[PDB]
Amino acid sequence: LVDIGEEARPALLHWKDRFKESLKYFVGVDIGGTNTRVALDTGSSDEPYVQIAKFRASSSKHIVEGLQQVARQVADILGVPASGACLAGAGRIGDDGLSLDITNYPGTPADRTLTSDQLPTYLFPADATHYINDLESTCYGLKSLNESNQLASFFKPLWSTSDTVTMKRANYLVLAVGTGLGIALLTSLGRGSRNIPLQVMPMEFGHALYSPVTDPAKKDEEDRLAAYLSKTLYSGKNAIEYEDIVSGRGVLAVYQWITAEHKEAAKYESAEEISAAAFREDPCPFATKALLIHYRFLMRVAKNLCVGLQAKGMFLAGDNQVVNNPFFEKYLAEMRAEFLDHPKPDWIDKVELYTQTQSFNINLHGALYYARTD
Amino acid sequence: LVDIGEEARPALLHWKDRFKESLKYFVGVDIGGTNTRVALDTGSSDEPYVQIAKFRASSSKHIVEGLQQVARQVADILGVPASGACLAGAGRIGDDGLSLDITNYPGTPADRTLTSDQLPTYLFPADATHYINDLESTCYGLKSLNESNQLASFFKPLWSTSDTVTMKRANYLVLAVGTGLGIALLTSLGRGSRNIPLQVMPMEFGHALYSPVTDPAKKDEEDRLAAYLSKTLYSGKNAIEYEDIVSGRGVLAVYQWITAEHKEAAKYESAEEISAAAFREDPCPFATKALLIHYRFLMRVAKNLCVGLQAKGMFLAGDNQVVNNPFFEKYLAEMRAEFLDHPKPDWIDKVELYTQTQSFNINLHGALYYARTD
Ligand SMILES: OC[C@H]1O[C@@H](O)[C@H](O)[C@@H](O)[C@@H]1O
Ligand SMILES: OC[C@H]1O[C@@H](O)[C@H](O)[C@@H](O)[C@@H]1O
Ligand SMILES: OC[C@H]1O[C@@H](O)[C@H](O)[C@@H](O)[C@@H]1O
Ligand SMILES: OC[C@H]1O[C@@H](O)[C@H](O)[C@@H](O)[C@@H]1O
Repeated sequence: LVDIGEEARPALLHWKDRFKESLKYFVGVDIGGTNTRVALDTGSSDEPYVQIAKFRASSSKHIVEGLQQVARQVADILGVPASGACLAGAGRIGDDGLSLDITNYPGTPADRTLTSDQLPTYLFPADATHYINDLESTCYGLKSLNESNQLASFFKPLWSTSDTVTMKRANYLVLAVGTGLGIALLTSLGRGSRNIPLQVMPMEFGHALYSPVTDPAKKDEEDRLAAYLSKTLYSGKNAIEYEDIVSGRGVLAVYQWITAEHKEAAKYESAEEISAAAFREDPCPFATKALLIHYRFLMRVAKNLCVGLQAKGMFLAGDNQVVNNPFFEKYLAEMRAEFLDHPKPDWIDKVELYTQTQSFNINLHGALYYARTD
Repeated sequence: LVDIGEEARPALLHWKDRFKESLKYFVGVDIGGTNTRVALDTGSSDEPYVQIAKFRASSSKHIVEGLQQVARQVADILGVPASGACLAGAGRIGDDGLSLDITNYPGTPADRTLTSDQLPTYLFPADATHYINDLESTCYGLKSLNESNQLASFFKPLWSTSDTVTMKRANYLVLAVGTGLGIALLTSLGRGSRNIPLQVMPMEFGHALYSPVTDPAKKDEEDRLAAYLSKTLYSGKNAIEYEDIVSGRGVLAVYQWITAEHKEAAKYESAEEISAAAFREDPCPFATKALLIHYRFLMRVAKNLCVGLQAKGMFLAGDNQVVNNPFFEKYLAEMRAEFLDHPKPDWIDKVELYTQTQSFNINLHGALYYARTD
């Protein structure tokens, strides 16, 4: 059901030609919402890494069965087991890096959990395989791009005193929106003599409870929407998480609430469709409004984390952000107004904001970096 | 007007006669909410460190003038300048560790800011003096206590599968309430071969905007309190920060709001008075209600940070906590119910909770630890 592309084979064959008995390679896996991607990397930068598989998977069983097939196909080409491996995924990581609890999968906690118990040894060696979180891997991919001097080819500034994106020794939030709200922290700890290169801190602030607004022009609408989602999602028992709005499903729910009272309102069934409705030459204000509330709440969590974590900058990552940039930039004043809506605006009015400018699987990029520097 | 303690002069003379010319010592300063404390430390455990001064100060001028007087008195006794120094205070630290902006002092940011060049060289050597944040210093004091096997002498468990307080390779929140809401993270980054001993991450989440509750019995009263404090503090421009409730001034503001309609209610003028009346309960326990709301909001921000930062434990520190422990324990069930009032209680219902059991300037302890290990 899963097959290694005939486009990747010549590169892998070339690796044997070149490295002969000394061949060693690392495995990276990116478990996306819809597709899981596998790439191999020799670890010398004069040989580009090679994406070997992309297959649809939405359950631990699918993911693991696919990885088993890919492993058998690599065994018939490279003929030597991988020397290390890293898998990135949308969930919490066990203390030892040997498990991943995929937060928004259906099923029991057992159903959502990937371990290395069923991973094929050929690609995932016993003592050198680790799971990491997806925004955690985004941070490693940013570190890798920056060490290769290519970061500015993939990110541009929206708020900055400079026209090019550079990473300093400072705290940076990294955010991406898809099946969930992903947020991680690139952090510089220690001052002066104690300073350490940027470390990656995975986080789960997508699931923190939301913060309200008192701006009268918005309080009424948000109060009604929050009450409506608490009702429909939790039967009133809890307030919403940021992720209940800042996600694919949240975009759908906000739009449905916006159009709850209009039968003739264009029905859509995915954030992708609602976004496309907001991006077309004459968009319907319902779609426009849903996306604005979505992004308002992304700016709301970002503003509180920038205060709390003393971030100097923010990266908006993800291929969907590339698609959404014209809309986000068209309403950047609305974004910035929400971001500065805080009793201490001087604490954050210099925080920089960078956005991804071309599609690129930075999660896979981070997974390979992790595996080969481990 | 600022004198070195008489009890301390013989201890310093003992160092002079013992180490003579080779005398090497470090300086710790704790800028507390009322008093600033100075201690000297040889760095070797065979000499207990010596607290040499405690003086009242509430502005940068008082602090610097007091430190100048202390430096002169040390110079006359010891005749050797300090080899390193560390100052802890309630605010943001400059990137180089050479400044501190005390958040809740009045005036301009310059009025609030201490730098390292205002400091007398005798106790604060060039290239070996740093400011750190107060809750950052609490963490360094916890690490020191942990390394000296004394952690359980100052903290007891409230939520734990164990009866002795330990610090493992995991994330811990550290919290203390006074002039402000202080929170810091002891973090262990890296899984597997990448794990690093606990690092300290200062934070400013006391100034993040609050989260509401939907528990219907509490929502109405909280909405009125939040709306009233937003009108009062910010003329309704913004929602309140956690610190607007979780602080000394917060305790006062909540108690005044609660008793607005009660002309005969006791007119307490300090959070300390209110806290006292809260446990020795008045026949109409308005003070009990204000302190319950205060701690509820402390639990709410802790709840969201335990989710977001994946904390495994929490330390409630500070001399205020020692005094309020009987109240806090009496209402621990209310505390836990707020903490677990989240759509994902399984994520945090194993989080451990420790409280400080005796008064101890852990901040000063951490500053000395920072100075002698830098
Ligand atoms: O699954 C990861 C992503 O891969 C992309 O190629 C697909 O178009 C998306 O639907 C998917 O979310
Ligand atoms: O995929 C983005 C984020 O979604 C959240 O729901 C998960 O809990 C996170 O671990 C993940 O980083
Ligand atoms: O200033 C730090 C602390 O010093 C103690 O001696 C006082 O009891 C407190 O009121 C004060 O906050
Ligand atoms: O003192 C507790 C806390 O008060 C806050 O208002 C300050 O901004 C923090 O830096 C400090 O840690």
